[PDB]
Amino acid sequence: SWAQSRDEQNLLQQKRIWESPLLLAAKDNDVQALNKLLKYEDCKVHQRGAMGETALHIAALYDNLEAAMVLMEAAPELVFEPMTSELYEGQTALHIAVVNQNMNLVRALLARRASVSARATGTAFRRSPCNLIYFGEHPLSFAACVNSEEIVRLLIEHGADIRAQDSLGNTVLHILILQPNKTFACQMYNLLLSYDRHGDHLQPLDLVPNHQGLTPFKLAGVEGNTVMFQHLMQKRKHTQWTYGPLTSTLYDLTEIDSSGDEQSLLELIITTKKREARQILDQTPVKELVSLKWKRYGRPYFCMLGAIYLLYIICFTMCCIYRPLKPRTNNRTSPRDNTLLQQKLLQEAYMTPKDDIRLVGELVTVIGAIIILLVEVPDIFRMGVTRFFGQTILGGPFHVLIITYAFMVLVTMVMRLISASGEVVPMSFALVLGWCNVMYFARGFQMLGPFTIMIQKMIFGDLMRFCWLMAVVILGFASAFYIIFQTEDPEELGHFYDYPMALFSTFELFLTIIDGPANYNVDLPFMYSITYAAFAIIATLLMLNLLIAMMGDTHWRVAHERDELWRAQIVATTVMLERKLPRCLWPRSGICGREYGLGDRWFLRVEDRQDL
Amino acid sequence: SWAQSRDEQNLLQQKRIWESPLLLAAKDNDVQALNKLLKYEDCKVHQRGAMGETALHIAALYDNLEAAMVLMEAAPELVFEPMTSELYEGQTALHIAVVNQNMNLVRALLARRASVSARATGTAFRRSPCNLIYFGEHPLSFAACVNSEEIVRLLIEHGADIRAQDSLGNTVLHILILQPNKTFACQMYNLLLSYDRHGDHLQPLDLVPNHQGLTPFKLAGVEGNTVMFQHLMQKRKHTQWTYGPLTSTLYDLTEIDSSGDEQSLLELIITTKKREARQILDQTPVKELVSLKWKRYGRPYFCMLGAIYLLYIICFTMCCIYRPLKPRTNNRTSPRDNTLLQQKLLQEAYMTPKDDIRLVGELVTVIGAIIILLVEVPDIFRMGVTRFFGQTILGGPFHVLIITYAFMVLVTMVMRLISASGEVVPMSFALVLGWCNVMYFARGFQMLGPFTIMIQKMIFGDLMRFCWLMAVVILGFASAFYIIFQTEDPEELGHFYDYPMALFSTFELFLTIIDGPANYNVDLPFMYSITYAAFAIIATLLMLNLLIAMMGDTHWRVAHERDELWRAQIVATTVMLERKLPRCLWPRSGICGREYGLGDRWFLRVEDRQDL
Ligand SMILES: O=c1ccc(CN2CCN([C@H]3CC[C@@](O)(c4cccc(C(F)(F)F)c4)CC3)CC2)c[nH]1
Ligand SMILES: O=c1ccc(CN2CCN([C@H]3CC[C@@](O)(c4cccc(C(F)(F)F)c4)CC3)CC2)c[nH]1
Ligand SMILES: O=c1ccc(CN2CCN([C@H]3CC[C@@](O)(c4cccc(C(F)(F)F)c4)CC3)CC2)c[nH]1
Ligand SMILES: [Ca+2]
Repeated sequence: SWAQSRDEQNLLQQKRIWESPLLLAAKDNDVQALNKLLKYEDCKVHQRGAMGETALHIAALYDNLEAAMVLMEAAPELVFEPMTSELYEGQTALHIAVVNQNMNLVRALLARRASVSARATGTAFRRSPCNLIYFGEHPLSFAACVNSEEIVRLLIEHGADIRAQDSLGNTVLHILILQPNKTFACQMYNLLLSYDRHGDHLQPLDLVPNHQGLTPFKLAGVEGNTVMFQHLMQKRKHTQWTYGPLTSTLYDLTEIDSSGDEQSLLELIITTKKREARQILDQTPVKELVSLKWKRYGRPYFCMLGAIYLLYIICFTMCCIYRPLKPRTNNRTSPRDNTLLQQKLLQEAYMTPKDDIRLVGELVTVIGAIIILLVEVPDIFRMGVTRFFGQTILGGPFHVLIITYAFMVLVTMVMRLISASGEVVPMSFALVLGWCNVMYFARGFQMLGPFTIMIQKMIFGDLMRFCWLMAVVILGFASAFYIIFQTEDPEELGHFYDYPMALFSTFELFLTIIDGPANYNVDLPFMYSITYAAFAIIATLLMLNLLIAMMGDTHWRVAHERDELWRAQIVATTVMLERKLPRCLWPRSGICGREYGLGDRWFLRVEDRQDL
Repeated sequence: SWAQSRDEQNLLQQKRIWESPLLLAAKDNDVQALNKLLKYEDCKVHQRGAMGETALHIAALYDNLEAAMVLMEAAPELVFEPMTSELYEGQTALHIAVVNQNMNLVRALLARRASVSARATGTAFRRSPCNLIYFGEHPLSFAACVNSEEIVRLLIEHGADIRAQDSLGNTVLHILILQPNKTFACQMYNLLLSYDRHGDHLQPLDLVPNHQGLTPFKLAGVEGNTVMFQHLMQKRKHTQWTYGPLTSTLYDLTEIDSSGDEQSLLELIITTKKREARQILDQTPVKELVSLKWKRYGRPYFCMLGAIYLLYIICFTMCCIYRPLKPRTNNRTSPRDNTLLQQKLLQEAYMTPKDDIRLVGELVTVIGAIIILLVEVPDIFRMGVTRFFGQTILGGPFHVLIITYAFMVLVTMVMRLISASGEVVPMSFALVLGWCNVMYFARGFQMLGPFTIMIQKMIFGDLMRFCWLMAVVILGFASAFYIIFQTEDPEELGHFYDYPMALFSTFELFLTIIDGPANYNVDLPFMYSITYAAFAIIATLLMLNLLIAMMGDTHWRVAHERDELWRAQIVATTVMLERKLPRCLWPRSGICGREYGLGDRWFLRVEDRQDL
């Protein structure tokens, strides 16, 4: 958060140029002074600017062709001297004129034995939202981003190497994927692949990995580059037989499927959270693969885990409602009419000839709680500890919720074995978080799927937009009613005797789920009737109806994210089950190879009407 | 509200022209009669019209070129005689033909030694919504508004002065800012500045103030002239270094910032209430200045005042709920079962070894109530007494609400020191208006900011559209139920015994926050069951559901004013805090001068991708 140090360096650049006389003469076409300043005075050859540059840079930066040519004749050594500051490090004079994208200077600058393999690092060239650009490092890539393809044929002639990575790791092909000018950068991608004379007996320049470990085809998948993803597909598929308006292709599918030992394409589209990245699930190779792996091979394995889970909690609620109880002995009721306990649960009463079935009842549900923690907790020691806060948009808060369920059921084993007294406090949390976690199996069924991803967008966002302003009005008005019934016997209107209940009975009246305090035999204090009518004119006629105004306004301008988030949620179920189920189940989708003269990669086909 | 006197004068103008024969001959091209009427008769040279005009005016008003030329030859003195009425005062014959915007008369009228410095005052030329025009006063400005630029080069040749103000104070440059024809009046603004040969060793004709104290650049800011605000910015900025698609400018910022001793641009955009004026907060110099002064330097100073205020009311509610009480002695209960008081608060009981902490409790909250009135009440003796009713749309009703809070807490000091009896009546107002005034700190946080400016648009407007028709149905039906339970013992159905409660129990049933009167052991009067079912068919199924129909219809057609009013509300917090905080805090945003050869004004920079 110190961009002011970057803002200081730019404004220091002018004042240094205003100081020296020939840098002003390099800023403009003051070529009359360039004949004088080098012939008459001395030693003004190697002084630097504010960010450590030469007069050759400044004439290159403000595209002054006439002044740059005289300075090269004066001392043909300034091309070898790069910039030296920490923002612009190593950036030579060739790099400046190529970004200006229309120069005949590069034919005159490379004529004086200029270098093409200069290392242009620095902090204004690495990928970050602080910069507005990402040009890579090499001048081959500098021409590749501004789309001056006349320069590229002239720069590749003098020894420019294609396969050149950088300090971040990506190649020249990867820079073309990451541009906002998507439309006619695709026409340049045909050129950079075409200047590949030999494959160097290794990977043929389209499969090179970076340090972050991606191919250029996969990198189109993560950043959501839709239009470039189509032209990359054109090398993979090949048509088989055309028959009038009916045609039939055969997609390659060696890289868009999870068959492997490491990352795939369907793994990374779910893992990223870019809004544009989840539109590749609508194009023709990916949609056919995910729907063939879900109408079969995925859905009866999803409802087999459906019915096993529903027969877990029903064998748990039946274990819950039969708690071992007795009458309340040896603790006879000391306060009068203010305690109403009469059970005081058992501790050593699993020796009874009915209770042997309930011993099975805990033994079933506590074996499953071991299996829950041994199927999710080993996914945050192999994976990072922030991925539970990382997949939270798509399929995330249920993985928080199932961990907390099994941690509560293990508490009630600890307390009952040690014979504790307070017992229903975790066991009531272990029965809401059970039955509200069968909510997770609503993403499978359509007509129940855009109604779970809607309420996830609503319990965050809009209701947290309201629960503050709900807990600001009621937190005050409860303190207004608790003053006003200090002068009142709680035998009538017992809604306010303790401030811990007055804060409750205001919240329970704010939603109109109590009637409202009225006795009608005795009178009321006079200030009550005014400040309660000011509550109703806020609570039931302004503040609560403004939910339905916001529920009805949100629910149609996320009605297109709704039906798309369900499609991305069906894939996070698809990739997760294939990774955890073994290999006898889930045969790999598609027809295999090494039988029909194709190779070892396994294919898929799709056919469609051309529509003429 | 007497436009009929203005309507009378226009219709009197025709009948006077119908009377005299040569004014009809001036109304048309009756030039045959003009050869006769001046040669044959006498003395018809100086008679006036209804609004005091000559025959030269009438031939100029209906653009009759032939009749105007003969009348100038007859007596070359009529050009010096202006109009003389109270509507059209001093308006000479040159002024009429210039408004018609296409005349060669002005070359023939200025040929006879016409004056250019005529003072055209009057009540139809000053800026008001009664007029439909605002032309200024000088004929240089008359040509400047109708955009006849061929006249302007011909009128400036004969001695027209540019720097000429009027009775309101504004200049010729200011008239071009206030036109509805915004698009190609900008192309005329280049001409009027270009005829400035010398700067007169003073301000160079672009910084002149009026009597209301504005520059032409600021006057574009107040009236919301968006397209003219762009071309005015073009003289202030100057580019620094262009680098491919990345460019980097340096805005001037000596006039769009509150650094001074008086008004600035950001002061006046909030103060005006013009709907178009709050769109200048989206253009590139103003948005970058307000967001840099809010991500830093403004937001932790806004939440430092956040947490200090929340630890004020919690140290006040804790002071509230511990009121000094006792049992109700010496006033034993005289009415039976109709009074239920048993406390009767203390008056001289701050001498007790627990109560010394609560003496700190009042002493904290009553020092702050002095500080509230000594930080807001001196903003309506220096400023006007109508600005609390003047900033009410943007950041206004909270400044009403914080004054009323501190005035109520000072009441409960007066009553407790004088040992009064009625005590909870202002102290309950001092606890709703406390906790509902921490609502004011919801404009700072996004996702809580379009939900406070929404409810301000709703407690006014739509709920005052409904609270009348709510208090017309219930005011009658309560009088219908209070008749019908005159014949009823209040021991059962005690919802109606006094008309002050029947008016309450109808309002509390109109929102369905009581059940509804039913006993079901004894019967009811028969007319009750009909006229109460006619209440429910209005109160819960027609009249109250029509809120949600209006809440759901308002909340999407102010959904663009919603997210814009929040941006203007963040600026009224920004300008206000910088004006009241001292100078060691809030350093002025941007890089300073007198170090880099620029001057003494302090600059800002911004850079953006050109997008080619
Ligand atoms: O004392 C209590 C009683 C009940 C609780 C229950 N929690 C835990 C779970 N959440 C509820 C709310 C709605 C629920 O469908 C849900 C949770 C998370 C995500 C979703 C989603 F919308 F994504 F499906 C739904 C379950 C129970 C919130 C309160 C806590 N503490
Ligand atoms: O090109 C266009 C674009 C937009 C349009 C008009 N919209 C905008 C309004 N929409 C909906 C918005 C919400 C709406 O259900 C609703 C109104 C009031 C109350 C509710 C409820 F209370 F039920 F939530 C819903 C009406 C129209 C329909 C299309 C026409 N033509
Ligand atoms: O006896 C009583 C008891 C309580 C009251 C409360 N008033 C005073 C303050 N306003 C309420 C309504 C909603 C509230 O957020 C608000 C007020 C003003 C402006 C806004 C805004 F929308 F601008 F934030 C909100 C505060 C309490 C109206 C009624 C009056 N009289
Ligand atoms: Ca109800």
